[PDB]
Amino acid sequence: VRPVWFPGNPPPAHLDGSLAGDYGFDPLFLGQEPQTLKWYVQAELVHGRFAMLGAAGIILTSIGAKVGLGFPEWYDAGKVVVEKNNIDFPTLMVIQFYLMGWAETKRWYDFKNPGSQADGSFLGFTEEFKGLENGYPGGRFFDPMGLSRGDAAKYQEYKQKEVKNGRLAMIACLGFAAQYAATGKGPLDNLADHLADPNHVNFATNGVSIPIA
Amino acid sequence: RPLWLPGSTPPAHLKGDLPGDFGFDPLGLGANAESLKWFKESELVHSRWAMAAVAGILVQEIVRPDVFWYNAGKEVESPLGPLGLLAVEFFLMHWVEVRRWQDLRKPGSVDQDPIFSQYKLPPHEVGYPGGVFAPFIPGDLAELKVKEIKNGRLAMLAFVGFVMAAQVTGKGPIAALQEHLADPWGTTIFSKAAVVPGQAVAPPCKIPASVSYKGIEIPTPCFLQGLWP
Amino acid sequence: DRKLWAPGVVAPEYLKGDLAGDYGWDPLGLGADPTALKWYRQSELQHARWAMLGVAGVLVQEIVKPDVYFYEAGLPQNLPEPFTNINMGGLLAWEFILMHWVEVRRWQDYKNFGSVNEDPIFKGNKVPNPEMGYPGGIFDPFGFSKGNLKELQTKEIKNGRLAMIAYMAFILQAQATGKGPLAALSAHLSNPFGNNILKNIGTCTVPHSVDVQGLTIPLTCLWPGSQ
Ligand code: CHL
Ligand code: CHL
Ligand code: CLA
Ligand SMILES: CC1=C[C@H](O)CC(C)(C)[C@H]1/C=C/C(C)=C/C=C/C(C)=C/C=C/C=C(C)/C=C/C=C(C)/C=C/C1=C(C)C[C@H](O)CC1(C)C
Ligand SMILES: CC1=C[C@H](O)CC(C)(C)[C@H]1/C=C/C(C)=C/C=C/C(C)=C/C=C/C=C(C)/C=C/C=C(C)/C=C/C1=C(C)C[C@H](O)CC1(C)C
Ligand SMILES: CC1=C[C@H](O)CC(C)(C)[C@H]1/C=C/C(C)=C/C=C/C(C)=C/C=C/C=C(C)/C=C/C=C(C)/C=C/C1=C(C)C[C@H](O)CC1(C)C
Ligand SMILES: CCCCCCCCCCCCO[C@@H]1O[C@H](CO)[C@@H](O[C@H]2O[C@H](CO)[C@@H](O)[C@H](O)[C@H]2O)[C@H](O)[C@H]1O
Ligand SMILES: CCCCCCCCCCCCCCCC(=O)O
Repeated sequence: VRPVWFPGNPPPAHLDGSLAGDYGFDPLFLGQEPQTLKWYVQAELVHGRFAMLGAAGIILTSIGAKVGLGFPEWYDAGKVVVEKNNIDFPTLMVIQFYLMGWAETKRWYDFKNPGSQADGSFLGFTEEFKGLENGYPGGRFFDPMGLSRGDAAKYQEYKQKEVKNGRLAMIACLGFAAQYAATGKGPLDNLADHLADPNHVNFATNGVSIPIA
Repeated sequence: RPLWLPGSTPPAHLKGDLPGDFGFDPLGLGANAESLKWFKESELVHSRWAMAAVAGILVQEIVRPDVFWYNAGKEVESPLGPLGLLAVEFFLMHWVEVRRWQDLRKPGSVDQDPIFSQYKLPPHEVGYPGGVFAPFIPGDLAELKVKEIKNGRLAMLAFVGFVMAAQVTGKGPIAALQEHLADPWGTTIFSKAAVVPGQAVAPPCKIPASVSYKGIEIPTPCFLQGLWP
Repeated sequence: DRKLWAPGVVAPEYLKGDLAGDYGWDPLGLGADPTALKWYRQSELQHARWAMLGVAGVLVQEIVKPDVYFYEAGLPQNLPEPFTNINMGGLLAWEFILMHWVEVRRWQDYKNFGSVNEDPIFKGNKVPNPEMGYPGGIFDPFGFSKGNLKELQTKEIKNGRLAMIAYMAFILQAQATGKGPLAALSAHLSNPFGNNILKNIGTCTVPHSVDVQGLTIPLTCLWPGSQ
């Protein structure tokens, strides 16, 4: 009934169409055990949301590089920022692990004990850290505009768009790495080359993807 | 009830109680009651600020044509130095903004004059102080509440036009209208920019990148220039 | 019952003869869904009326100005005075604004039939709109609907389907020959065996790109022919 990844093949039992983006895809039954499935749900959402920010960051800075605005390529930005701004790499990295560490550990213990981060232990904040659902921590800090607490159907549709856009961005970031490794150029340089010659400038003629070509 | 798209069904949350309700909430931003209560005040504040700015920028261009509004901050010179002017502005706006905010958080808790006990705003609504702030009302208040929102939504969209026109043409609102009226077929953005699969063409930023002001050098960037058509 | 697209074929159950020009022809079964059939019928009406105007434009223009090539009339340098070398951007501005209004009005009629059948400004001005895709009223200024509308709807769809094929002939003939549709006929009649698709096919006579007032618009033929 629900569209599946391989039309004609019955959906796995541990996939009942309840989760957003449920197309019955678990060929290696990695999410067969429930608690494991809940963990993987937060994992896909966390991976996907970072990929969406990543992809949008690379695309904008790549546009600024395509035009004459002086934005470094994604694979060269890390060195430009540290060099031009004389920023100490070790300090920045440790600061990140401090901030991410705090946010990740609080998200981790919310998964282990749902609602346990809304006791007021953190500066007396209670409701902003209770969490609505696994991988969906609404409230007034994370959902400042209330889109999750208004129109249940709109919330379900938004969840479908989020997971699908996140899986697309995760595929796009794997594409940005593979294309840079195979071509040595930027992503919007690759799109301009293809658009110029789509039949003669593609992966089949890159001299790397197909070794016998 | 008139709607933004004739023949369409408005969002369930948009019944028609609020002034300016033409059933326009495609993203569903106002389906939460407490969120709608904030956005309603935000739309009013944005509207009134924009209406005064669009009026001021047009009048300033007529009375002071030589001065481009975009370049006014750096050009306007007063004996009260930039910092002295800002300090005064900061304290005055902090007070008025907190007083207005507290009205939204606890309605009816800030209608009393804090220096004169004899003066208190009559019971009212958030976004509509009235009382001393409303000495005269020329007509039905409900009708003017529709006029205020409609004239405000237009002004908010005009300012954004004045900004983009300034960065694309380097001219004030009137000077642009005249450029367009001189050659409409060659003054529209379509006649200034064009993106096709083969190539991309965008009008250049006509705003200096940095301004030198009292030995500081203020960064002056164009808005999302990279995504410009 | 009615005549079908072939002898022996059985019409799809969803094609019973309600819509005009119904030959029970849906080899790929795209009309099985009622919602799809409604949209596709509107799409077919749009492609038919536009294609009939296109066939008539290319033919009339070819007779009046036989020196102007239809395939390359869009070039501004070929625009009739006083529109020669007019800012193409400014021209697209008028078309986008006007078309966007009329197209969203017609579109809203599809979403909610009879929801936009009134002048949004001068209230009281209303089109009858007997059937979707058939507004009438100001759109039928001579009253030809007040008769056998169904039989006229058949002539419209049939002439439209024929014009849609013809227009694509004009395009492909233009790409392989480089001439308009009356010039091609003349070249054929000039030497039927000498000038025909057998020899004309295999060559795209269209450049790869053209500079329009500073912009390169990429151009392609409908088949890999010598370009
Ligand atoms: C005695 C040992 C002890 C240990 C080992 C921990 C360990 C931890 N506590 Mg914990 N706590 C401990 C005692 C106590 N805690 C708390 C109250 C809390 C709360 C309320 C929370 C934790 C949390 C955490 C975790 C934070 C995760 C992270 O990456 O943080 C590192 C993150 C940082 C931001 C590092 C802090 C700053 C860094 C040391 C450098 C400071 C730089 C500043 C510029 C300082 C400048 C000062 C100048 C300007 C005056 C973590 C595993 C958090 C958690 O994950 O809970 C689930 C959390 O929310 N603890 C109290 C008081 C009740 C404690 C003792 O009394
Ligand atoms: C409505 C039907 C229509 C048709 C069938 C044609 C057909 C033709 N025009 Mg023409 N035009 C049409 C309308 C218009 N033209 C022009 C302006 C021109 C010019 C200036 C030129 C032509 C040219 C041509 C010829 C070659 C084009 C080609 O190979 O395509 C190439 C097509 C593409 C690269 C892609 C175009 C299709 C695209 C999918 C359309 C939809 C895109 C959307 C508008 C929006 C896209 C942005 C999104 C992502 C937001 C060809 C015979 C060229 C010519 O004469 O060459 C000798 C030429 O130079 N036309 C205008 C503006 C007034 C039109 C307005 O409606
Ligand atoms: C948000 C509204 C706003 C803002 C930020 C500005 C800002 C500016 N205006 Mg301007 N103006 C506005 C509205 C505004 N105007 C309106 C509505 C009009 C029509 C009446 C004008 C007419 C105008 C003219 C004719 C001129 C300016 C000029 C100027 C510039 C320097 C003059 C100056 O301000 O010195 C100091 C200003 C004062 C000492 C006046 C004090 C403020 C009055 C007395 C109190 C009113 C308070 C009011 C009730 C508060 C509500 C307003 C609302 C926006 C919140 C400056 C950047 C001058 C300029 O362009 O310089 C180059 C100039 O020639 N404006
Ligand atoms: C489901 C399933 C089930 C069954 O059973 C089996 C199997 C099949 C195995 C499974 C799976 C599959 C798959 C496909 C997976 C995938 C994954 C991915 C791709 C991820 C990504 C992922 C990705 C991601 C996160 C991304 C991220 C990114 C980021 C952060 C950022 C970046 C960047 C930027 C902005 C810019 C500058 O320059 C810097 C940097 C830093 C460089
Ligand atoms: C939560 C919240 C709450 C409150 O209440 C409200 C609010 C605020 C609204 C919210 C928020 C939200 C957000 C933030 C969002 C974001 C998003 C994103 C970023 C996305 C991306 C997303 C992204 C994505 C998909 C991506 C895509 C991409 C792609 C396909 C790619 C393509 C390509 C490749 C590969 C390569 C080549 O060479 C080039 C190209 C062609 C380029
Ligand atoms: C029914 C169905 C179903 C089943 O299931 C199966 C199947 C088979 C799949 C299907 C079928 C289909 C078909 C056949 C289709 C066809 C189409 C076409 C051809 C169209 C045209 C279409 C066409 C058209 C519109 C046309 C258009 C045109 C126009 C506007 C015009 C233009 C022009 C002119 C005047 C002149 C100048 O100088 C130029 C120009 C400017 C260029
Ligand atoms: C966990 C999430 C993130 C995981 C992925 C992290 C990837 C990080 C990749 C870093 C690659 C470059 O690695 C880093 O390069 C910069 C380049 O100046 C070096 O930086 C060094 O010189 C610069 C000045 O030029 C200064 O920051 C400092 O003197 C020193 O740190 C760092 O010593 C080196 O560690
Ligand atoms: C570059 C690294 C610098 C050091 C950063 C350390 C930041 C603190 C991280 C501590 C996380 C501990 C979480 C508790 C363990 C658990 O959840 O099981």
